[PDB]
Amino acid sequence: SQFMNLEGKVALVTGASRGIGKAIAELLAERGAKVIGTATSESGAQAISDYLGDNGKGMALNVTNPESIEAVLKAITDEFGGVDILVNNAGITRDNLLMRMKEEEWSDIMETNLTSIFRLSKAVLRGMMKKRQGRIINVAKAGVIGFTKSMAREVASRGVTVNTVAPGFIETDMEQRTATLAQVPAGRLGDPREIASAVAFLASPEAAYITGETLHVNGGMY
Amino acid sequence: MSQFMNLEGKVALVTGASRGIGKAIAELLAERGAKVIGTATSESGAQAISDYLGDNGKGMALNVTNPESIEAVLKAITDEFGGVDILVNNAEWSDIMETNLTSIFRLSKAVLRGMMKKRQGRIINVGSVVANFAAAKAGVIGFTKSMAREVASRGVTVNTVAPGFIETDMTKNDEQRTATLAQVPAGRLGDPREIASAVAFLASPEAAYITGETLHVNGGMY
Amino acid sequence: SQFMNLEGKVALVTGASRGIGKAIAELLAERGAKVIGTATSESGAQAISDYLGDNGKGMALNVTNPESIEAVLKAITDEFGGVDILVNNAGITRMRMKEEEWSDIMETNLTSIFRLSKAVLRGMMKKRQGRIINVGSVVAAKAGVIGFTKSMAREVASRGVTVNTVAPGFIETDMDEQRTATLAQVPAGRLGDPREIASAVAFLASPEAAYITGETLHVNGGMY
Amino acid sequence: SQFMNLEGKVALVTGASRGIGKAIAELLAERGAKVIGTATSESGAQAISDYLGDNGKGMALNVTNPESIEAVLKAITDEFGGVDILVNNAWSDIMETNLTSIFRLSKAVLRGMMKKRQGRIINVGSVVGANFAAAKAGVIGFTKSMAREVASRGVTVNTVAPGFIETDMTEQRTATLAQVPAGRLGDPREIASAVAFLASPEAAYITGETLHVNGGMY
Repeated sequence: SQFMNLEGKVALVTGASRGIGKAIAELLAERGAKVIGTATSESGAQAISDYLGDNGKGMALNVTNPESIEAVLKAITDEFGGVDILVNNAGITRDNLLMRMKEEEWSDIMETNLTSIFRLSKAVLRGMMKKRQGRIINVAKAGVIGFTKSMAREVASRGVTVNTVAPGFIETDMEQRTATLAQVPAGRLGDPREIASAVAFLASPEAAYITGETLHVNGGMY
Repeated sequence: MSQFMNLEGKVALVTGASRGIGKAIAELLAERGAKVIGTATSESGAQAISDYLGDNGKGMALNVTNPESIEAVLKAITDEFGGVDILVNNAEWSDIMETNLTSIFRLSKAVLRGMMKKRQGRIINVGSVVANFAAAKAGVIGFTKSMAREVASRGVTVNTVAPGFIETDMTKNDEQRTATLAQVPAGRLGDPREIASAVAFLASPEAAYITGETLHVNGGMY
Repeated sequence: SQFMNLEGKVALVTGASRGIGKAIAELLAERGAKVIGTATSESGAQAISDYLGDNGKGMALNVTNPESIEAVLKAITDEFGGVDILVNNAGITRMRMKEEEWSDIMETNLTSIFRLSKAVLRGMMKKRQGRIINVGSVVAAKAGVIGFTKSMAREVASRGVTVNTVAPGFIETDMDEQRTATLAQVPAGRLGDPREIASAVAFLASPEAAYITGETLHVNGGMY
Repeated sequence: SQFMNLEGKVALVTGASRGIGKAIAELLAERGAKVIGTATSESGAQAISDYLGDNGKGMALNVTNPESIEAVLKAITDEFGGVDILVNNAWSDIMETNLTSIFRLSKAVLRGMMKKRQGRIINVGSVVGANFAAAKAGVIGFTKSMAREVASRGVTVNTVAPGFIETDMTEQRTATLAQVPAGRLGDPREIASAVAFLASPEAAYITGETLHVNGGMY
């Protein structure tokens, strides 16, 4: 039906090889989007191509490298058209033990988690604003929420919305679980499909009047 | 049609459903398969709701300020349709406190015993459309978050949808219109269908891990 | 010195008989404010008068009652001048409960804030000078406090009045080894002291905080 | 009095030669801190020495250079003691480089503070006057991550986020002002007040926070 229909929309999903990212790309495809997901390797890309099938493809992308970003977007633009939906989900959620890390390892954690969001968002934004139509959904640092709301204010008048989905404890591959559960009023972990549901809602034409929002999907955790 | 955002088999009670935001909510819930009972203050209100719902539901007269009306309306619903699965509360200091805040609490409390026994329920409080406006919203939000914490573990979510400037009769002068619009980064009024979309998202099985949330549908306004 | 000096400022602190409220009132007085704290009873009021001494007094106030509010403010205005600083701290930190008990919890926790803030605001805005500081609960249902603060801040900013929230975490109040359970949630690894909530409030109440409004200042050991 | 008293505290304030940075260093000195401010040149350093007088001194520091950082800190440690308060003040390259200095300086002073169970790190965002959102987002992210990691050892890490402050950068004045609900620019002394509050013993239970000093702007 016409309800939450993404047919004719080109969606780029970063970090799409498993868990939350793969749920997002699959659901966006189920709702009619043409989906391009990314992984850090070619076998990651290929696996994304496998599960998307005719609904999209995978591409290898290093979020920290402006050359990779520029090439990946050219490839997308040539084959599919300008990006209409951008889901920034790439992140190395890798034991931030800041005090003990080397400066170059710390540069990489920041470029991957934060700077990449800015770079990707900036690159797709020109097209969306020219079109008067776009969705950027950021799924890293707590600076993400600030960046979302600042960018949302700036681009709202040109038909582009910018929103954050903030997950709680989601069941990924990563006992002492009962310890975690006690912090969640719903008393259970989230399913990655429930983050994807939120993202997909925000990506729809029906969410055109929601921008600058943080959608918490966390079992009541606040 | 599909299993996505499917409310088939769900009984929804929508208060204040005779026009605008309330009627958009009830219609969309019906489109997605819900059995919808909307309410108005009069029997001709009720009858007009019956008219537009058709086989997908009915209208009933309800005075939210009266515990006797509330108890009768729910008995009638329970007998004919089953227990309520989805409740949409849509409707100076005395006005705010007593009328709004108390009715919401009473209705929510009455449907909650069933939902918690079932381990399944949705309560969605819709704030009013943009002195005491900030106070009325503060109150609804405080009730949402307190009640969400208490019932989350028993499979019931409680959320607020906070509208900005939505196009209704009240908002329809030219000086004053263009004055309002300037405060909205999206540069246009909201459509009642967009408040309905948000409510229906929160009412779905897919939104099971969202509770205690305020979903602003306001073109970036706050 | 001239730094964080509240001399010549009339400060009304609700719920000032103990803990957070009394620390706020004492510190405001230390920094030169003329402080009126409130309790629900006259013996509450008298005890507040005792610990304030020459720096202020206690008055009986029921925050849920528009008559009590109007009387308490008249009494303050006549004797001290218009209120310059308002600390909304009153709150009963005590559900399938009866609906009238629930009405009371909301009127006392939230509606009172709106009523007191509104009452003192005419004077402050005429003066182009005022501080309203809402102190959130330490433990709920005050969650609307942050929204109200920000809406109200936007509206009155241009007339020289700031409106801010101080949001406490786990503070050591009157309040076993179920304590270690609480502590585990706090990255600083200890409870807050009521003097630390008071330090925050007094900062926000100073002339130096004139350009901060619409803020929530979390005093919670890193908790969120 | 004992209220907001920084006596016996050693404060390092980067970019301290003018505006916000100079207001921060002067206020910290007023409240009793022994203050070391920094500039990019030796004449910057000397001008900081001039206005601090007996309350501190200026040193030349290049924040982008690990050798300068290590030398400046040794010199400070030898003469004054470990740094108790650190105020980090004053497009892809600009963000990587500025964010990197903050991390390096903070990391260098942190070993001492955590051994002491006492420290304040206050990161001051740049003044509003696009990529600006990116630079702020980064400082805020670093603040909150680092704050979580060191909180248990008595150190707090906080951001002060200024709006439109009256400085040299700041007829289009009126254009800017319209965006500020308070209807006026901030004074650098008001950013300094905020920093000094966060640097006090009284703010020991505030960490991971962004304190906006912006006339209601957000």
